[PDB]
Amino acid sequence: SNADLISYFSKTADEMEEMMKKFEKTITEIEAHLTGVEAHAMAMQ
Amino acid sequence: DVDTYLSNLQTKTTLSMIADGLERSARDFDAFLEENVTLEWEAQRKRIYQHFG
Repeated sequence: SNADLISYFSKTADEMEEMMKKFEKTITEIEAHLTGVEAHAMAMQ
Repeated sequence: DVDTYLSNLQTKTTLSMIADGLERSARDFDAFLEENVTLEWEAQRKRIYQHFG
């Protein structure tokens, strides 16, 4: 069964590999959003 | 109170928000002048109404 768990670990890896991309996406969004927050406050002031 | 303050907070310099007071004043002055000139037209018409009798 030692040859079986390899797929499992590589699977967890493959899964997380995109979760990181999600993190990047959300980060980029957060940047893009707060950049707007600045403007909103910049108008509000 | 602090919870709502942090929830409705924006990431931006504070000295820029207070500055908006200048813009707001520049936008209020117009309406204030319009009220001046309307209460003035009113006053004038009133004095004419007291001149004719």
